Amino acid sequence: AAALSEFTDQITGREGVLASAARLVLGQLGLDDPVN
Amino acid sequence: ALPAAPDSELIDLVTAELGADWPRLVAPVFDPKKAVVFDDRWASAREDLVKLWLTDEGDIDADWPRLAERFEGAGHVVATQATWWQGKSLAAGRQIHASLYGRIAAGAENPEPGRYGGEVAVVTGASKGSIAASVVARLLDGGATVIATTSKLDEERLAFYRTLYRDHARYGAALWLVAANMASYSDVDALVEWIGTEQTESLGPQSIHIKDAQTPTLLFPFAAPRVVGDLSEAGSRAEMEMKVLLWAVQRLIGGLSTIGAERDIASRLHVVLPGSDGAYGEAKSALDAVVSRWHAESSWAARVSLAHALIGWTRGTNDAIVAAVEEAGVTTYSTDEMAALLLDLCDAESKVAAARSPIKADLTGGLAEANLDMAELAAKAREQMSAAAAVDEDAEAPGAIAALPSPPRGFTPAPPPQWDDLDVDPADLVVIVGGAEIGPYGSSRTRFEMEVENELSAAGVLELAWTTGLIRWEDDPQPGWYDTESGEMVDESELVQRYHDAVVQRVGIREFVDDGAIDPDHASPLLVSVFLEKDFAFVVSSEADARAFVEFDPEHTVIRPVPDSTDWQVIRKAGTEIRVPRKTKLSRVVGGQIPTGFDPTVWGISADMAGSIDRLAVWNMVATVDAFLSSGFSPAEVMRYVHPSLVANTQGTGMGGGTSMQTMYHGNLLGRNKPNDIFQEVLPNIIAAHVVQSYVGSYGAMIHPVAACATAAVSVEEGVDKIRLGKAQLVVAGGLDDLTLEGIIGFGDMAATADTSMMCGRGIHDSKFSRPNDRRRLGFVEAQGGGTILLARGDLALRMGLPVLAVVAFAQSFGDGVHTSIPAPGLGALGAGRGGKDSPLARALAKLGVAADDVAVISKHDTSTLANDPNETELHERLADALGRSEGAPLFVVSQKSLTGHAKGGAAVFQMMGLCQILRDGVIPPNRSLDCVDDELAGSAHFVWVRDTLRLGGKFPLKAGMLTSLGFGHVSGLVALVHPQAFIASLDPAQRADYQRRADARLLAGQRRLASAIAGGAPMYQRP
Amino acid sequence: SPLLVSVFLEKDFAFVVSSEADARAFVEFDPEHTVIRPVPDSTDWQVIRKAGTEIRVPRKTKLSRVVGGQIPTGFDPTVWGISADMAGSIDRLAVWNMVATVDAFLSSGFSPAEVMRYVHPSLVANTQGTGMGGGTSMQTMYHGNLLGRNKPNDIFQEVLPNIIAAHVVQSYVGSYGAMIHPVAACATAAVSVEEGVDKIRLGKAQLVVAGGLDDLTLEGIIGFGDMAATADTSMMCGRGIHD
Amino acid sequence: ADMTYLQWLRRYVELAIGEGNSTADTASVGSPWLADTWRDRFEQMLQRAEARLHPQDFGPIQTLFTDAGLLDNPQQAIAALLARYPDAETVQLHPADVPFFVTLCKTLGKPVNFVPVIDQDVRRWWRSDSLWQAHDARYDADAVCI
Repeated sequence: AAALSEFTDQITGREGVLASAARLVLGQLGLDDPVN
Repeated sequence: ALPAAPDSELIDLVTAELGADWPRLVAPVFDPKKAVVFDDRWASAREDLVKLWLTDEGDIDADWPRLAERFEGAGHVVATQATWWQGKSLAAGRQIHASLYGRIAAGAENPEPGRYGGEVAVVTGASKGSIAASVVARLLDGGATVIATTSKLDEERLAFYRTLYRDHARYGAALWLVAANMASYSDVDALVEWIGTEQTESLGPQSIHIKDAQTPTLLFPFAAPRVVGDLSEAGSRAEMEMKVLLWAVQRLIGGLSTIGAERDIASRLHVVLPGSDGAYGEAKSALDAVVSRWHAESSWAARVSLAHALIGWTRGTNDAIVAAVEEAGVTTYSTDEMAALLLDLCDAESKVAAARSPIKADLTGGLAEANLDMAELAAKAREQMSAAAAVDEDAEAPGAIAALPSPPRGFTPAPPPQWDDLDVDPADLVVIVGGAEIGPYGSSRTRFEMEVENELSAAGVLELAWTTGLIRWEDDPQPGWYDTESGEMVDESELVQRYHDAVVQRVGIREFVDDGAIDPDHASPLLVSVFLEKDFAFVVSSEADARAFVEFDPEHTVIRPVPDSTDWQVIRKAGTEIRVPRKTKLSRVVGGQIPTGFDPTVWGISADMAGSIDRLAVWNMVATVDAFLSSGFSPAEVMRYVHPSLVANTQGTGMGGGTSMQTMYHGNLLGRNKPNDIFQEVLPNIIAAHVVQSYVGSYGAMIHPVAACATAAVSVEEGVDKIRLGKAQLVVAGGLDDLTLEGIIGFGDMAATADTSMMCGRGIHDSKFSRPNDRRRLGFVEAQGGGTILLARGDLALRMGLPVLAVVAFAQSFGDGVHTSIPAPGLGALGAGRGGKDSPLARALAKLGVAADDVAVISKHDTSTLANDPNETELHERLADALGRSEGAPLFVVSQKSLTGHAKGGAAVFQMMGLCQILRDGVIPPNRSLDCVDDELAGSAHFVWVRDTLRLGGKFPLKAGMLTSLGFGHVSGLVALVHPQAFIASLDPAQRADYQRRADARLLAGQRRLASAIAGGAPMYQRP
Repeated sequence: SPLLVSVFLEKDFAFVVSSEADARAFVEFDPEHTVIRPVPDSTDWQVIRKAGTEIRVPRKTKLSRVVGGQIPTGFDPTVWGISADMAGSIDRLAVWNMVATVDAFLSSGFSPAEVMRYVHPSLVANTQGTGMGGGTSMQTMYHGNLLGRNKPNDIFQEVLPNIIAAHVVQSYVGSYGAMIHPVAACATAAVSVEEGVDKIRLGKAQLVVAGGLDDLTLEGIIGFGDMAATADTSMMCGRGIHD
Repeated sequence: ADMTYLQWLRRYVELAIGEGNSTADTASVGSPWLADTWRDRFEQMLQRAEARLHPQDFGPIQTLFTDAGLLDNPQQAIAALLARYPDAETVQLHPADVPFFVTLCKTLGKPVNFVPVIDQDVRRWWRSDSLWQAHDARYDADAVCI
């Protein structure tokens, strides 16, 4: 009953979905830098 | 499925109406680029002049008229050479040869053309042992241009037609030859349009003229339908043979008569129809189609001279049939007399007779009347052949003991020439004391036997299998050689019969096989330029590495950190470009690589050393140890006899570690750790430096020259200079070069070499790519290899009993001078001829007791390009005239680059070794990559091109030979080697016997040590 | 510069407009490791390799602040009379050899024509042996081959070690004498000078143009620092020594 | 390894046949060999000499020594080999014939009368079948193992 495939698949699919949404909503991320 | 359906109906209706083999058997094969010319009669005439001397006088008077009239059409050069040979026969006392050569010279002067003069004949279906071949031979005897077609153009037919022309050519005969299909109308149309319209090949800068024009005044449609009885095609054969005879030859007649119609009226083409009781009936039926057309059409009356002969029976294409017919009463003929009685009807009288109406001549001597039937004689023929040829037995003798590879015995040089004792002392003599090469064929022994008889001996096969890794000696189950792939007892009785084919497929000029164990898609000129604006995926890396990556980036990107990967992410916007180098492949680049699977470690080289240093240094080590141990030598013995400072090393590598530099750059780009010392071991001199630091350890002068096409030659020159000045008395000269992917790519970009495209276009075999002095050469086949040759003065050689392979009479290099135009040729090697008899070359040769007429063999550079083959011939002609060469003296041309290719820096080593072995053995190797020499080379009055191995034993002693290496970039080189008998003649009579005995002992010991390390053990290159 | 990059990608491969033949050539070796999809708009084929494939992204570092003995910066050989096309075409080693030869002759109040007036052209030789031979030339040749930079098709003839002095003879002096161009990689010039005096002593010549040239390249400094047989700037600056 | 074929066969014959003075367990009368294996070894020696010296490498050639008195008398066998291969007295032994000779001296039968090589197995070679020499007068009592 090794079911890790479905969780890995959904994680990757929603990751791709959020990445696809990000690059036309002009939402810039990671603008911060470690300055400490 | 939409067009595949009507196409399927077409293919199966072709199968039903014609057959399933129609597309093959009707396919066209004509290609104008694959035509070959065989109009080189003068060179063959000179070679035959030499061969006439090479046979004893007992086989000359029996053929006095035939040999007398054979040299009836030839140049003034042939007459002068014949006079020279006649004078030499006077000197040697051969009146029969004297008369023969005098008559040959008289005949060559005759300038009227042959009776088959100025008529172009077309003969089809000319196969070996056929009537068409015999009529072609008779036409060539008459001196007529013959354009003969063939089913396929391969090596065997090439050789057959080459020998046919060279045997039967006379006057201005020229045998054109194409590969066309007589069962295809497209090929017939191409044939007529190319025998018509002129052919001028237009190369990039300039055009080359090949075919002026020709209106065929004679046609011999002798093409047999097919000799095939294994297809059961009778239903289709009955129509296809009718096609191939009747309609094929009729459209051929139309096409060949069309071209000369408007160009020259009253020029009426002539055709001979082969007419063979039932066969005679079919021949008459075929007659009264074309002759019926003749009487029908009034255009053919003024354009075709239809004529035909009722041929009888031939005894060739058996003896029982001839006996049966001769008992019957019909007189049969062979090919030659039937050809005579057939072409006798092509004179003025017979053509005039055929002018008003076709002539119907009967050439049957009794078979015209059906006294006996063909099946009647066939029954007797079959019932007798399955008595005669059916039986087959053997009479083997009782002994039947296998044969084994011969033990190493001493060499068998030709009887040495004779000249008087020389006033010179061995102190002022520079001799070649050793020398070995590593090239396309391996060592020098295998290369020379390849060059001489084209088949390796048992020792050569064993050595090449041993070196290439096919064989290995082990002694655990039973001492012997074990196959590396399966490991059995190899029987020395069948060593050649088992390994000869594998070795010859492993060796020679061949297609580039990748022995570097690297991918071939890492080095090629190609352009890729793409601009990407998408996501950049990355891998886990340190923050410092990410910062270094984004050091130059930040003005053109945005930096984002990823804590999970502990790095920074770079994302460049539009306008940035990513390098994705696509690598093409100039496929099928034939070269002169060393034998495939060459393992230098079996020569004693340690594996770590082979892996570490460049392979050029390893090859140099192998060549040095090979030369020393082949001459029964060792550096330690030299140090025993002379001080370590009097032995030098001038091994000048060609360009220096080409594979090493390319591999070092590939490692730098790919991260492949580049050996931290490989940059030291990539310099051109480091090869010779490692060789001296490993094997010899000389303290002498270290000068490694570079000329890029003559490094070995100019290094040898400087070596003889150092010996003459007294700075040394044992110089290890030589040079090596390598071929790399960059080298072949750039050399092909030059268009100065043999690019495989056009050479495959002209249907030239892969191994025959290097064709110097040939009509269809278009560049050199670059090779890799080289070697070392050992120089010493007569004092060391005589004091040490060392073998002398040759005596260096002259060594020098030259330039070409001020020439702003690069394509302008170079002629600066004539500086060795200022003053004539007072020139340095002539002065040295006379000091060694060798006259200008006494130089016999010229080992030309012969790169096999369009440019440097004629100009080198001109240079040698001018040198011969400057030296006062006697008018008409022959000069054997040895063109060794046709075998090993053009190893850039190592070319000279091969030439010197080949010349030394030629002088020792007395045989002249052939240029088997030669089909016909060019027309512009006919201006040379002394050269003799060799196509078959001339075995000059006690009949023609070669006393001297000259080397010429016209390097790349206005650099030249001239080396003259004299026979080793000069060294013996130099020293006093009370010493020659002892010296000769010691030298023979050294040579035998060296070669038997080679054999012992081949079989037993005690590896070469013992490094303490 | 020597660096290692090895990344395996399983993502989309963006492409550009190309012919179908070019796409097929790209996917000649690929198809066992990819799936081919056609794009009618771009008139090409798309190759998408699955996991296990690697893409070459060569990162280049910098051995920052390396010092050497370069010729004066901004050196313009065309001010000496060398034509601009010749300077651009042939290797800069050949141009430097031209400059050195003309400088020597003119500084000694010389000319090759005067020599030919006094002696035969066959008694003046040229034994100029270049050290390694056109290092910058081969470096630029390989960079152009990989980058597609269409290098002159004859640059492969003009990269050999002897071609520098050969072109110098064919341009300036035009000597018919012996052409021996040695290599020693640290004493090439002295070796050529020795062999030139040898030729003079034997009488094969009476005016020999000897000499030698060598070049420093990025590969040269990189490898020399690799063996640690040269002065690497790190420790020299660590000891507070001026450049 | 440093022997010519002629002196190779002469040494073998001298070591085995000697002067014909042996008087211990002779194979027959008129046959000088002390064992059939010895004469088989000698015949194989002669056949290898023929296969090596004669100027050919591919095909079988006619061998002499057709198992007659021209072989049972080894001296005239060597003479007949010499009379057709005059170089036998000059050309030395091929390096592959030394392992062949060593193996040929190791065939089953009466062991050889000598020690072919000097190596790790010196004593095994020397002391194999060394007790029969005390029963023939051709050997001296000092040189035989008693």
